[PDB]
Amino acid sequence: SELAGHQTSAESWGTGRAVARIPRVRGGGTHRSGQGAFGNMCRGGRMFAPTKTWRRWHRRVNTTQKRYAICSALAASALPALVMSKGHRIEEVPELPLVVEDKVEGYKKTKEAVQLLKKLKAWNDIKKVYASQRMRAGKGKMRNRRRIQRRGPCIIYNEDNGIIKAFRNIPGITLLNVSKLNILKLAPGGHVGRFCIWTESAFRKLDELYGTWRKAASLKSNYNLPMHKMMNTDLSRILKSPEIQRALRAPRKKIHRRVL
Amino acid sequence: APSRNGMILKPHFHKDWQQRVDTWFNQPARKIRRRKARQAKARRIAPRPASGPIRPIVRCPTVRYHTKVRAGRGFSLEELRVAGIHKKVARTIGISVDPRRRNKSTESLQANVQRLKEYRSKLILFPRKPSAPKKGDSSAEELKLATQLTGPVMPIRNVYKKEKARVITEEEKNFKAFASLRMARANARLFGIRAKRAKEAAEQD
Amino acid sequence: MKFNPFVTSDRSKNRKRHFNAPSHIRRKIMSSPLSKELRQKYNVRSMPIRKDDEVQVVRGHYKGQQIGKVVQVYRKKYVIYIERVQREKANGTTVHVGIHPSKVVITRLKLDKDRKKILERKAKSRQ
RNA sequence: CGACUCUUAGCGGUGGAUCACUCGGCUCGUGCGUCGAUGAAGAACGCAGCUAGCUGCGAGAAUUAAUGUGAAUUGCAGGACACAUUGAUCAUCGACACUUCGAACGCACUUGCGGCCCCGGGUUCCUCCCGGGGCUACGCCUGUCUGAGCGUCGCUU
RNA sequence: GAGCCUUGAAGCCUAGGGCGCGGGCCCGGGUGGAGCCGCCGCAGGUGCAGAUCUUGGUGGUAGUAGCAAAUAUUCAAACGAGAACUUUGAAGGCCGAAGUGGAGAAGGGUUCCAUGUGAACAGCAGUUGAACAUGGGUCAGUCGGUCCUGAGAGAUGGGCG
RNA sequence: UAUAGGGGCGAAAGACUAAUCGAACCAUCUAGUAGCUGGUUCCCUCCGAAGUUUCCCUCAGGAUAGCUGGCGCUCUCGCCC
RNA sequence: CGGCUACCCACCCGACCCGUCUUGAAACACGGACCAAGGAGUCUAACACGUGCGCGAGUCGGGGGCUCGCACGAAAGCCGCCGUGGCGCAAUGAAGGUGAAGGCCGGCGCGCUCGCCGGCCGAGGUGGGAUCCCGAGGCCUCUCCAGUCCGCCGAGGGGCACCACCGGCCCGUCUCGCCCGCCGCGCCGGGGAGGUGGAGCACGAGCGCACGUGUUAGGACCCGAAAGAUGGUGAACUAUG
RNA sequence: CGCGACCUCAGAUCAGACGUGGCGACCCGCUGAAUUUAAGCAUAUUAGUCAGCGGAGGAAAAGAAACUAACCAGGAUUCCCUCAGUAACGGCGAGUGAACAGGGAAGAGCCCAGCGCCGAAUCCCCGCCGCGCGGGGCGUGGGAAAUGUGGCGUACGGAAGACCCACUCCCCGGCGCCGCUCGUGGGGGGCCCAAGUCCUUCUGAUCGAGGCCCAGCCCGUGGACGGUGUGAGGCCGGUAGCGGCCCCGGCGCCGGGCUCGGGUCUUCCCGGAGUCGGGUUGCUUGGGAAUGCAGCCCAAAGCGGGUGGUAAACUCCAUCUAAGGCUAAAUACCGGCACGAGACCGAUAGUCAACAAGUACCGUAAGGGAAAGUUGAAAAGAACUUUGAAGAGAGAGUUCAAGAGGGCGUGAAACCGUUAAGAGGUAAACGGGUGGGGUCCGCGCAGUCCGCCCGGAGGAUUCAACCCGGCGGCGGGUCCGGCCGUGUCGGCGGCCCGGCGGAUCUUUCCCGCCCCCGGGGUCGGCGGGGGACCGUCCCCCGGACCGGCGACCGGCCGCCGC
Ligand SMILES: [Mg+2]
Ligand SMILES: [Mg+2]
Ligand SMILES: [Mg+2]
Ligand SMILES: [Mg+2]
Ligand SMILES: [Mg+2]
Ligand SMILES: [Mg+2]
Ligand SMILES: [Mg+2]
Ligand SMILES: [Mg+2]
Ligand SMILES: [Mg+2]
Ligand SMILES: [Mg+2]
Ligand SMILES: [Mg+2]
Ligand SMILES: [Mg+2]
Ligand SMILES: [Mg+2]
Ligand SMILES: [Mg+2]
Ligand SMILES: [Mg+2]
Ligand SMILES: [Mg+2]
Ligand SMILES: [Mg+2]
Ligand SMILES: [Mg+2]
Ligand SMILES: [Mg+2]
Ligand SMILES: [Mg+2]
Ligand SMILES: [Mg+2]
Ligand SMILES: [Mg+2]
Ligand SMILES: [Mg+2]
Ligand SMILES: [Mg+2]
Ligand SMILES: [Mg+2]
Ligand SMILES: [Mg+2]
Ligand SMILES: [Mg+2]
Ligand SMILES: [Mg+2]
Ligand SMILES: [Mg+2]
Ligand SMILES: [Mg+2]
Ligand SMILES: [Mg+2]
Ligand SMILES: [Mg+2]
Ligand SMILES: [Mg+2]
Ligand SMILES: [Mg+2]
Ligand SMILES: [Mg+2]
Ligand SMILES: [Mg+2]
Ligand SMILES: [Mg+2]
Ligand SMILES: [Mg+2]
Ligand SMILES: [Mg+2]
Ligand SMILES: [Mg+2]
Ligand SMILES: [Mg+2]
Ligand SMILES: [Mg+2]
Ligand SMILES: [Mg+2]
Ligand SMILES: [Mg+2]
Ligand SMILES: [Mg+2]
Ligand SMILES: [Mg+2]
Ligand SMILES: [Mg+2]
Ligand SMILES: [Mg+2]
Ligand SMILES: [Mg+2]
Ligand SMILES: [Mg+2]
Ligand SMILES: [Mg+2]
Ligand SMILES: [Mg+2]
Ligand SMILES: [Mg+2]
Ligand SMILES: [Mg+2]
Ligand SMILES: [Mg+2]
Ligand SMILES: [Mg+2]
Ligand SMILES: [Mg+2]
Ligand SMILES: [Mg+2]
Ligand SMILES: [Mg+2]
Ligand SMILES: [Mg+2]
Ligand SMILES: [Mg+2]
Ligand SMILES: [Mg+2]
Ligand SMILES: [Mg+2]
Ligand SMILES: [Mg+2]
Ligand SMILES: [Mg+2]
Ligand SMILES: [Mg+2]
Ligand SMILES: [Mg+2]
Ligand SMILES: [Mg+2]
Ligand SMILES: [Mg+2]
Ligand SMILES: [Mg+2]
Ligand SMILES: [Mg+2]
Ligand SMILES: [Mg+2]
Ligand SMILES: [Mg+2]
Ligand SMILES: [Mg+2]
Ligand SMILES: [Mg+2]
Ligand SMILES: [Mg+2]
Ligand SMILES: [Mg+2]
Ligand SMILES: [Mg+2]
Ligand SMILES: [Mg+2]
Repeated sequence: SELAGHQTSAESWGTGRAVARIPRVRGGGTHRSGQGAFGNMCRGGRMFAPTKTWRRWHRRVNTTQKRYAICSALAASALPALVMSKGHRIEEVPELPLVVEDKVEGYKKTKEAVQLLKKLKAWNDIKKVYASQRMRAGKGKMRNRRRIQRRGPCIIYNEDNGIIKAFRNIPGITLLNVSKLNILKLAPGGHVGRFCIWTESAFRKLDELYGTWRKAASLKSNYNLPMHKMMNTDLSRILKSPEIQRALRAPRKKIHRRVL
Repeated sequence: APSRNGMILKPHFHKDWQQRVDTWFNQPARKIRRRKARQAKARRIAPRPASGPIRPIVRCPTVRYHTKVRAGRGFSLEELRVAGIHKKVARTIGISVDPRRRNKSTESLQANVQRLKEYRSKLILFPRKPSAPKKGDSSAEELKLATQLTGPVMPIRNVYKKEKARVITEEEKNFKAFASLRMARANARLFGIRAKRAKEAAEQD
Repeated sequence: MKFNPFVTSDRSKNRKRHFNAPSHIRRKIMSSPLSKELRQKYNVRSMPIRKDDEVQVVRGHYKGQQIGKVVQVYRKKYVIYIERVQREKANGTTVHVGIHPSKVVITRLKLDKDRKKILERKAKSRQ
């Protein structure tokens, strides 16, 4: 409140009145007359360095770095290892990028939505979400936050026809658009590899929204796909290739321990 | 107070500044209010376009920006007179009028009156009853569109003369030079002095 | 999920508005479900509790199939009293035990001119 | 052997720390833009069946009238229980009412002292006789009435 | 973490077992009764032995100093569980009329009276009280205010601002 | 009843002005400034001083240099010189 | 039977009571009776360096606008003829102002302390310089024959970055003299050779975001004055009418 | 002498009407310090801030140039980003510090005094007459204001008056109604989906696994709250251009009153004064030979006056018309009435105040100002017997729990009492190393180690060796019938039934302007559109490399299970 301690009018005693030198309130007939005034070490006083409202809350990020992170999350969501190591149940899923027809965006009821999620063998993750819905831990329950819900699949769509209604009641689900890709929803908690469910048009629009290494993006004016550093990211084949081992040194696997 | 090496600083925080600090925590709310106001105004004035009043062609005054052209406030009374429409009717027609602006160049006067003529030719207004003239039987099914964005008829996008390529003439090798600009500056600096010298010389005769 | 920007999800605000609710809102809060054979008859799910209607406890300590009747609706305590759901004091005198109306199911209603109107309104709104 | 003292553990007492809860704050944003001479803010007094404070009210005083809702309030007896009459509580609140001081307005405020008009009772009347009702502050605006000017003017004694 | 929990969460205690050099942590047991924690990152109003530090509580001192300004109390009885402090009677004394008397103004505001209990107040005690609870109590033409001016304060006319 | 704070009042002690008077009390500026005292909270590992030069109304201080630590970077040995 | 320990007891040895000011503390120097809770380097703006990231002579939409009304949305997505604009890409003078390419070859005019012409690549040279290239020489079953097979090196060459020097170019100055041009033949302009001053050029590296340290202005690590100003309350005590 | 009119004026409890004061977060006018910094302090900074006074509104002020610039000029005002920590100010020290551009949000412009014309065609009041719901304005007649000057017509962007020319029939104020207004206009009351079913813990259930092969049911409703704990379905509530009911405001249509614009020509008119400016003295500003304001003095002109950032004279140029006024917009809001949210606080924290808090209490007064939450799911608050006069206690009783017994959840430390153990002349305590006692822990103590292989002692089983049927996976050869990646041509083909960019072009292409003599002449130029070449992309054939994390069949070796 910026006035947590300076509501009391008080002055210090001084040399005499050997009780202390901290300012003390003036008055009488009250057991609060003569206590500690505003201060850090005093009871009922202001705190050290009162938190101001003009603190730097928001942090801006370059748009190129934002797009880099989005493409990184999209590329990580296509690898089965990275999405399996996050916690999603993809053991029965036929194809990791689940690209379905355009009929799903025209859904109006949630019964057909649950039927589609069960047919695509993605219902195990929603069942895990249902099972893990414990209560918030600590003092966060008082501040209107009493539920812990784990994140499930996110259906990325375009040209909404009522799919938000059909996917707005399933717990752990996330609704995302191709034209508005959010890192907070694609990589929750700072870890890449979230299970994704796409649509035909949502999957065909990615080549035009981000572009390839040959042609730039059509929707974004001056954006191109990020450059690729190591063309072959497999160290095993490189180290075991004959060209590398053609001019290597002897192994020399002798220990040569200490001699007494 | 100073350190080993550093830029000398003079921060303007000696005043009592903490009691007057404007934090922009209401910026999204302000943008939402402005967007809602724009939408409400456009919906109320739907047959008329957003930023309705047409704005003339305006050159920047200073020498730093006088190479580009920009929009302005209103057309001049001379431009209205060359266009042939009355001054007071242009306001209800949808033509912003600036009575304070003057016209010094016919090159801009012709451009402004041409813009006015184009706006008048593209303009289609609605009557109260079909007894009003200067209209058609059907209003192009709401004129194919109700509202326009970012300029009523056309923005102020810059155009440039091409002057693609040409053959160099004979005397172009010795036509201009840095000495030409130097002589021009010297004459501009010593113009009046030479006149006074010629005057005092003719005085002696 | 909540979508109206004019209704709150604050736990403290909800608790305050529930504990300091007026008497005409307490009667709506103190509502009890109806029996299965009566729900299909009246085409309504729940109904507020009054003084004359009979009721049957479904959950709690004094639960069973014994049909009972309410004698007091204590709106201040969000509770109702039943003549047979009682307890003995130290000296042996009887005193009613309080059970919440949400933990009790109704079997009989007083057919009043206003009760029939509420029933038909709820039925026409459920359609 | 006992008593006293010291160190540990169990239990007990003073003590009210930690933990859990929160009808409370702090911050941010949104909507509206509202006091009074037709009596504002604030203050005093009083009002409940039993009632001290907070809250809510003004001698119609823990609320009146009307509308919506529909069977109660509650600490205790009573009480309208009546609803094929008008029907409890609650909320809304546009209709009535709103004591004294307070810009406070009859003078001052020690609740005194008046002054006019009207209505009921007193010698059926004024003349410093009781009760009740209305008016009786300052400045200023428009108009009316009253009247002062060896300020200017015309006719006249 | 398809984490642990009303077959027992947090917290607290413990001559129990054990780990880490250490900050600390794990398990067993006893209370307790509704939440909590590990891992990956993020942000702090984040670690106390002191500051004649702030608040609250508790010890040695210590059952110690102290209940000593103004001559003084005693006997019998009653009401009471309880008597030195209350009541009645008697004896011995003080204030001795500039009082330890009878009335007032300021100030206090129910402290005045009757009944009733005896944990708190009365520096011991109490059947007692100016304490507590209940109920009563202030009657004016001729008592004073109200009237009048005194020193003095003060609005309008006017002036200044 | 009148005089109210750089004012009042003073048979003058700078005495009195609500337990405060060689300048009252109350609230705000104000979290006034201090080269001056006091305090400043968890573990382990590694490195580890100075009280000295010059200048300053400088001597209980600061600036500069020096002492110290961290981040590195550029090369050199590792197979008669 | 075995058991260190946060249980108690005893002996042997060593053992002064903690914190900070100080050359010197256990001090006859200061604070601490004890216990529980609270308690002190924070945040903003700016600067310097270092590190991580993205782009790159470019970089940055933080300011606005667009899509659809939204719990999560005070988020996120986009602007592309919104880059206006900030930083950097050019510096030097007080200013009028000016404002950065060298090297080889041949010729002519006195190849003159001497300018121009023509051709080429195009940011000079010296001494060091990681690395790279060439490389005599020898190192693998009986033999003249070979491409891989075993496999290092004397010497030599072009030389990253960086270091020192010389020379070169730009701007402000001082000395010396001569030449060229005319939108007008002048106290008009331009040019050279030498010495100096610049935060300069001599194939550019910055921008935006985050973190850490250091300095500084904000009350700024926390607690602490003697005092100053503004506006009000007191003559119920006391001094005086 | 009197009467009357005018003019400066007085009184009323004359008729009607208005202001006072309060809040004051935001705004406007005035003056208004010091602590601090300058390591001291006077100028300066703090600051044209705090305190003080006067006023109003949801906003106020500002606002239509006596403006900015000096070139291809722009054009009210307000707010944001840049300009810019710059120009500049300063014991030029500390420090202070704008403005014009430009891009954005919003963009609404006008009136009057004067000069002239209109028989004052103007305005207020009073009273009867013709009108409508909740009550005020239209037509009639007299009493005043006003010729020392009402009103239309007029406003520097010119205007007025008189001919000529070709035109325009409209707009503004109530009354009754149907259908809508963008979240599907605003306000208010009530209603609307889906388990409480089986089994088992628990005082209590919302705990615990499932509900046939269509996954027990709903979901546009799985946010939250209350309910004996931890609920999507038991209950208000939430989603829903969901429904029905009541109240208020506008869009189209039936009576009533006003009502000539545009251009050329001819004629006339055209302006704010103790004010600008100057001298001087203070305050202020970055404003410097003085930015602005104020006090005194001097105090004008109409080819004039102001400004052009260095004072003064001569000349030219650019811009504006000040001493009169009104106006919503984007802007601010710590007060007020309601609402929503939180990486904030969780009872020594957070506002002083979570509770009978600006309360108790303190000082005469201004003023100062606290402490203080938790029984239990439900009082179900301990009947009754006994001791004591009572406080209190022993039994008993409710609750799962009294180890929750009326400031009672949990219940630490300091301190104290009791019980048990040990010890005691160098105060206690402490580190190194042992010993003794005790609690407790693990083992059952001359009797306890595990797994593999082989040789023996007895019983029961199918498989393994091998073959056959057969599926699933691995490996490479032919890359076989096909898949795509990396490059070069090619069908010039998808250019018209394919996309982007390019200061690369095509004036012998078009459209709209323009120059010269309707038409002609490219003689030249401007904007838009069409199309030719360039660098990036879409299909088949032919081949160049990898067949690699892109994959199928045919055939083979070698595995696994059935
Ligand atoms: Mg506080
Ligand atoms: Mg403050
Ligand atoms: Mg204060
Ligand atoms: Mg916790
Ligand atoms: Mg330092
Ligand atoms: Mg809240
Ligand atoms: Mg204890
Ligand atoms: Mg009523
Ligand atoms: Mg008065
Ligand atoms: Mg009266
Ligand atoms: Mg238990
Ligand atoms: Mg509980
Ligand atoms: Mg802290
Ligand atoms: Mg402590
Ligand atoms: Mg102390
Ligand atoms: Mg306490
Ligand atoms: Mg003590
Ligand atoms: Mg004694
Ligand atoms: Mg005494
Ligand atoms: Mg007796
Ligand atoms: Mg006696
Ligand atoms: Mg005597
Ligand atoms: Mg006497
Ligand atoms: Mg006496
Ligand atoms: Mg008594
Ligand atoms: Mg006593
Ligand atoms: Mg008495
Ligand atoms: Mg009493
Ligand atoms: Mg009498
Ligand atoms: Mg008298
Ligand atoms: Mg006076
Ligand atoms: Mg006056
Ligand atoms: Mg003074
Ligand atoms: Mg005194
Ligand atoms: Mg003073
Ligand atoms: Mg401080
Ligand atoms: Mg020194
Ligand atoms: Mg060093
Ligand atoms: Mg310490
Ligand atoms: Mg010292
Ligand atoms: Mg010393
Ligand atoms: Mg020491
Ligand atoms: Mg000491
Ligand atoms: Mg001493
Ligand atoms: Mg001490
Ligand atoms: Mg602590
Ligand atoms: Mg630019
Ligand atoms: Mg201080
Ligand atoms: Mg001073
Ligand atoms: Mg004063
Ligand atoms: Mg006196
Ligand atoms: Mg100082
Ligand atoms: Mg000083
Ligand atoms: Mg300051
Ligand atoms: Mg100043
Ligand atoms: Mg102020
Ligand atoms: Mg006012
Ligand atoms: Mg108002
Ligand atoms: Mg004007
Ligand atoms: Mg800058
Ligand atoms: Mg100055
Ligand atoms: Mg400075
Ligand atoms: Mg200033
Ligand atoms: Mg619940
Ligand atoms: Mg729930
Ligand atoms: Mg329901
Ligand atoms: Mg002039
Ligand atoms: Mg002029
Ligand atoms: Mg000039
Ligand atoms: Mg000049
Ligand atoms: Mg004006
Ligand atoms: Mg004006
Ligand atoms: Mg506005
Ligand atoms: Mg926090
Ligand atoms: Mg407190
Ligand atoms: Mg008894
Ligand atoms: Mg308990
Ligand atoms: Mg307790
Ligand atoms: Mg013992």
